[PDB]
Amino acid sequence: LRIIWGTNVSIQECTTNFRNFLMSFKYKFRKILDEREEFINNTTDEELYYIKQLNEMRELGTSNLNLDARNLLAYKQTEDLYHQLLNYPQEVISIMDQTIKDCMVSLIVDNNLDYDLDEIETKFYKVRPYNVGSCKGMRELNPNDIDKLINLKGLVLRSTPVIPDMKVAFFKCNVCDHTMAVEIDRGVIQEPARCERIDCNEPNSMSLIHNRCSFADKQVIKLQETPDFVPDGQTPHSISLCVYDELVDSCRAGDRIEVTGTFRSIPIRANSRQRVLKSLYKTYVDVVHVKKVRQITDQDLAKIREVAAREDLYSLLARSIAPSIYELEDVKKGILLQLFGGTNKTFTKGGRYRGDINILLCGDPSTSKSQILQYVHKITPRGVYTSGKGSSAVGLTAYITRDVDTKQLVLESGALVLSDGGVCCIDEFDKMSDSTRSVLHEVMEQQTISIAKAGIITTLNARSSILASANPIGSRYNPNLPVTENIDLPPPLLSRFDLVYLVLDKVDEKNDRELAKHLTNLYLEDVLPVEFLTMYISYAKEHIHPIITEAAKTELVRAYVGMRKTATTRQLESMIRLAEAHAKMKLKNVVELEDVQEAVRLIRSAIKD
Amino acid sequence: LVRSLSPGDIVDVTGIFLPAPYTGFKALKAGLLTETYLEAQFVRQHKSLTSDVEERVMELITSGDVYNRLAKSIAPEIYGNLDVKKALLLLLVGGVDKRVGDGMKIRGDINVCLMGDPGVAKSQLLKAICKISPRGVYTTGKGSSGVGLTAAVMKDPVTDEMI
Amino acid sequence: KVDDVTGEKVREAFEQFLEDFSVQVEKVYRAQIEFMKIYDLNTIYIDYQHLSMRENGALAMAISEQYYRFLPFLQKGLRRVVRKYAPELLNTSERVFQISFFNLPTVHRIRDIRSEKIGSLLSISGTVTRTSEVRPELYKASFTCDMCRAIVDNVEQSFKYTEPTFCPNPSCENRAFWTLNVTRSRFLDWQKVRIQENANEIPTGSMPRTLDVILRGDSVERAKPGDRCKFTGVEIVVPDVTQLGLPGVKPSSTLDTRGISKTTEGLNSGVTGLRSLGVRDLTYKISFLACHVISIGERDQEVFLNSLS
DNA sequence: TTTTTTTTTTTTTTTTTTTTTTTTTT
DNA sequence: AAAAAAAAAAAAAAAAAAAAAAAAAA
Ligand SMILES: Nc1ncnc2c1ncn2[C@@H]1O[C@H](COP(=O)(O)OP(=O)(O)OP(=O)(O)O)[C@@H](O)[C@H]1O
Ligand SMILES: Nc1ncnc2c1ncn2[C@@H]1O[C@H](COP(=O)(O)OP(=O)(O)O)[C@@H](O)[C@H]1O
Ligand SMILES: [Mg+2]
Ligand SMILES: [Zn+2]
Ligand SMILES: [Zn+2]
Repeated sequence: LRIIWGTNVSIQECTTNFRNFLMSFKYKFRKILDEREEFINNTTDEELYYIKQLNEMRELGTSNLNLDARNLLAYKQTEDLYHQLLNYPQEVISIMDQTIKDCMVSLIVDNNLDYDLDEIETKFYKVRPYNVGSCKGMRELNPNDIDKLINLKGLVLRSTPVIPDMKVAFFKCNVCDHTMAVEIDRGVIQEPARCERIDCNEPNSMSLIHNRCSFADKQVIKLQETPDFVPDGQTPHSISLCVYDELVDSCRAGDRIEVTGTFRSIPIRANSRQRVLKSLYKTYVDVVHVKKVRQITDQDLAKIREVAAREDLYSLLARSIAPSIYELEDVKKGILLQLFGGTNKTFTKGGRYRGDINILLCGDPSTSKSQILQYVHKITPRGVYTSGKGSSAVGLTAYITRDVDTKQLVLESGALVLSDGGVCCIDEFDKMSDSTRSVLHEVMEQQTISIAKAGIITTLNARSSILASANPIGSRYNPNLPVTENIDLPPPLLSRFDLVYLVLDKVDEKNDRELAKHLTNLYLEDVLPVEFLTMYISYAKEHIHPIITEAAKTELVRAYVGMRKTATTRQLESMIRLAEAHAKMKLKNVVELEDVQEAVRLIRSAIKD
Repeated sequence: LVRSLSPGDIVDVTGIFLPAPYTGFKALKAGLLTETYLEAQFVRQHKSLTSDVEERVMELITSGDVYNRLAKSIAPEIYGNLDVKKALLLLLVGGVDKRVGDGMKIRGDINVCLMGDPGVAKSQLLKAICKISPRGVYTTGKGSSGVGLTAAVMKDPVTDEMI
Repeated sequence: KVDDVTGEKVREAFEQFLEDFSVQVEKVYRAQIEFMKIYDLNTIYIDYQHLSMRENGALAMAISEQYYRFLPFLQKGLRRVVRKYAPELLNTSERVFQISFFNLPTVHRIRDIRSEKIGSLLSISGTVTRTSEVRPELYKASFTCDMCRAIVDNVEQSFKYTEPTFCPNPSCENRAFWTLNVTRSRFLDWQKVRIQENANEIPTGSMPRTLDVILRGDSVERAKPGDRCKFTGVEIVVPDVTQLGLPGVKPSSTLDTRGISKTTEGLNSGVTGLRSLGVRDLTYKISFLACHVISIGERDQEVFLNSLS
C-alpha cells in the first residue's frame, strides 16, 4: 500500500514476487527465456537451481549470492523488479536482504528439524548482483545515471589501507562518569546537550572516548581506462571505487577487473575552514560485486598414483614439458630432473647442505634455448623470468628504495628472493655486469643475501635454482677452441653450475630437412598432460623426502673412483643430487641402482660435450 | 554540445567571451585583473563496408599492375630505389599471426631495416611511409625518449597523481 | 558517580589470580613481586596460558575482548596486591607500573588488521624498518592557577595538551591561563617504530603494507631495524589532533609541504558536529600499541665463574 | 697502467600579502 | 548590536653548479 517517499518501490509486492521467483524458478524457465536453440533440457529443467544453492548455503552457513539480471528478467511477473532495481538499487537491495532474512526460515522448518536458527538470527545476509546491463567504459558516463547500477571495466592501479568509519559514538560524563551511546546519521554527530541523569544534570560536561566507539572497515581503489578502448592522442582517465565489508582486500594491484556498483556524486569544500562549497561535484562508484578479467581431492590422488605406475614416466614428461622442441631430449631430461630437486637437509653440526640443481645452456646463437626457458617458467609453481642484460646491480636481491606515494622507506625484495623454493630463469647470462655477478656468487654458495643500508642490517633467504641461457662471441661455437674463450664467463662461475649443456648446430641434410618439415607442419593448419605436471611436481616437492641406502654407496664410490682413473669433488655431490632427484620421480621413498645409473649416465653425457 | 571537440583538431568555435571572477587566493595581488573564457555554442570542424568501396577494389583490380604501381606511387618525388618501395609495401601489409596451442606463438609483423650512406634520401622515405597508415609513430634519437617510455609515473598537473 | 559492576568482578578475579596461582605451591607471581622488590623493577609479566586455566577462560576472554576498558581495574587490583604483600614497591626513591602479556594462542599478520578488533589484545609479527628517538611523554600533568596560585595535579592527557578547566577553589573564576610545573609532572619514555610484512606473507606481486607501533616505558630500543620481531599489545585508533584545536599557533591549521591525495579527497569519511571541532571534520587511522616485544628473526675470571652452574 | 673520459646525484619549500570572511568581547 | 583581534591562502620546480664515484682507453 504505502510507498517509500521519493521512489515508487513498495515492499509488499516485491517480497511476494521474490519468494515466488525463488521457489518457482528452475533452469526450465531460464532456457525458455534465452531459447537460443541447442538448449539442453536434460533433467536440468527440474533441478531447482535456486533452492539447491539455498540449502547448500544453509548447511555451509556462508552468505554469498550471485543473483543475475537476465535470470531476474526471466520470470514474467518479476520483470517489474528488473527495471525497478536499475533506478533504485539501495531500496531494492534493502528489500532483498529483508526477504533473505526469512528465506532461511522458509526452508529450515519444512521438515521441522532442530536447527538453532539463533546464529542465523544474529547473522545478516546480502546479495551481489552482476551482469546488470550492457558494459560501458568510464569514458561514457553522464550525470543522467547518478544513483543507478552500472557495470564498469578497468585496470587496478593501487589500493589503500583499511579506513575506519564511525558507527556508534560514545560519550562519557566527566562528573558523574555516565556512559551513553549516540548513533550517527550520514556522518554528522548530534551532540548530547546535557547529561541525561536528572541528578547530575550539568551543562557542558561531555567527553568523547575515541577508542570506545564502534568502527567499520572501508577501502578505496583506483582504476584506469583500458588501453584497448582509448582513441588516438588521448590520456587514460581514472575512477575511484568504494569497497566495504567482506569485499575489502580482494583486488590486487595491476589486475584488470569488471565491477558492478552504484554511481554517485558528492560535493567537496572550497575552503578548508569555511562552510563554503564549490559548484562542481566529484563522481565515484560504490561497488557491490567484483570479478576478474592445493587442496587436491582423493580422485586426484588416485589418478596421480595410477599415472605414476606408468612403465616409463621419464620419457613422457620428457616430451611433455617442451612439445614444440624437437630432439634435444637430453636437455629436457636434465630440466625434468631439475624441477624436482634432490632432498634438502640441515643438520645441526655440519649445517645446511644444498638441494638445488643449476643448469647452464650455451652454444650456437640461433637455437631454441629462450623458448625452453619460457616453457619451464610456466610449469614451476613460483618462479621469475627476467633477463640479465641490465637493470640494477642488486635487481635480483633486496634494494632499499624511497616509496613513491609516501615519503617513506620500503624494503623491496629482488628476483632471487622472490623465487625462493622454486626455479629462477636467467636470460642473456653473458651481458650481466661484473659488479652484480658477485651477488649471484653469494646466492649459489650460501643461499642467503645480506643487505646493510640506511640503518638496516639484515639477511634474506634465496634457496632457489638457477637455469641460465647464454650466447657466445661470434656467429658460431667452434669446437676447436675450448669453452672458456667463447662463453666469456669466469671459470668459477661456469664451474659451480651443476649441469652445463652445449647446443650445437651443424649443417646436416637429414637434420635440416627434419627440422624444416615439422616446422612447416606446425605452420600448416589441419600423450601431453596439461596441468597434471604442476600437481605432480607439488606433490613430489611438498610431501616426498627420499633417503640413501648402501646400494647407492656401492655404485657411487666406485663410479667416482672410476671417473678418477680431472673430476673434482663437486662431481660426486652433483651425482648425489641428481640421483636423489630421480628417486623423487617414479614415486619412491628410497634410492636404488636405477637412479644412480641414470644420474651417472646424465653427468657423463654432459662430460661428452 | 559536450564531447564535440577532441585533442588534435583544427576547428572554428563560436561562443560568448566572458570574464572569469579570479577570486579566492592570489586575487588580491591582481586587484582589477581578471581571467577570461569562452562559453561555446557552435562547432565547425574544418576537415566502412559499402557498395562504393566494394566497387573501388574491383576497379583497382581491373586497372592491373597493382604491385608495381602501388610500389611506385609511394613518394613519387624520389626517383629510384624501386625494390625498397616493393619491400615497404610488404611491410605495410602484415603476415599471419597464428596462435599455436600449448603456448606457442608466431609473429606476422615485418621488421625492415634500411642502411646506407648519408644523403641517399634516407629520411624522406620513412616519413612518407608514416602517411599511408594511420597507426604509426615516427620516433627519433635521444632528443626525446618515447621508444622505451613505458613509465608508470605521470606527474599530471591537474591532479598530481600517477598515471 | 556511576560505577561499573563487571569491572569490579575483573578486578577481584585478577587479585585472586595473582594471589592464588602458585602452580609450578611456589607462588610464582609472588616470587616475581619479591624479585621486583629486591631488584627495583617497574614491570610485571603475566602469561596467557597460566590465566587460560582459571575460570575456564571466563576471565581470560573478558580481559582479551575489552583490554582497553579493563586495564584501569587490573592496575587498581595490582596496587592493592602490592600494598598487601610488598609496600616497598609502592613508592620510588609512586612507580607507574606496567603489565606485559605474552604467549598468546594465535598470531596475526599485518593484513588481518580490521577495525572490529580495536581495543582488543592481540599479537602481531613483522620486520622493523625504522626507529625513532626515545622522547619523553607527559603522563601526569601539574599546573598552577595564575591568580590563586593554587596547584592542580594528576591531570590525565589522552592525545593532546590538556589543561584543567575549573579552579580548585570555586571562589576563583578561571577557564584558562595555567602554567605547567614541568618539575612536578611525571614523564615516560616514548618511541615510534615502523614495521612491514614478512618476505613470505608478501604475495607474488605486492607493495608491502606498513603500520605504526608505539613502544612505551621499559620496552624502548628493544626492536632494532632489519630484525624480525613479534609484538603484542592493544589495537588502538589515533585521531588528527591538529584540527582538534591545539593551543599554539605553530600547527597553523595543517600546514603541508606535499600535496594530499585527490582520490581520497572527500572519500575519507570524517565526522562532524562536535563543538571542539567546530565546522571541521575529524579523521582516524589505525595504529598499534605494544606492551611486550620478542625477536623471532668480559675477560674477567671471577665474574665468569659466577654465571655458570 | 695511469691516465683521460663518463653517469649522476641531491641540491629544492620559511615564506606573503592586504582583503575577505570568521569568532570573541565590551 | 557593535568593536577588536586572528588567522587562511600559499605553491613548486625546473635549471644550473659542484663533487664522487663506477667504466672507458695511449
Ligand atoms: N633518389 C633520390 N631522389 C630524389 N632526391 C634524392 C634522392 N637521393 C637523395 N635525394 C636528396 O636527398 C635529400 C633527402 O635526404 P637527406 O639528405 O635530407 O636525408 P638523409 O638521407 O636521411 O641524410 P642525413 O644523414 O644527412 O640525414 C633531398 O635533398 C633529396 O633531393
Ligand atoms: N629446435 C627448434 N624447434 C622449434 N623451433 C625452433 C628450433 N630452433 C629454432 N627454432 C625457431 O627459431 C626461433 C628461436 O628464437 P629464440 O631461441 O627465442 O632466440 P634466442 O636465440 O635469442 O634464444 C624461434 O622462433 C623458433 O621458432
Ligand atoms: Mg636525414
Ligand atoms: Zn553526568
Ligand atoms: Zn584560581
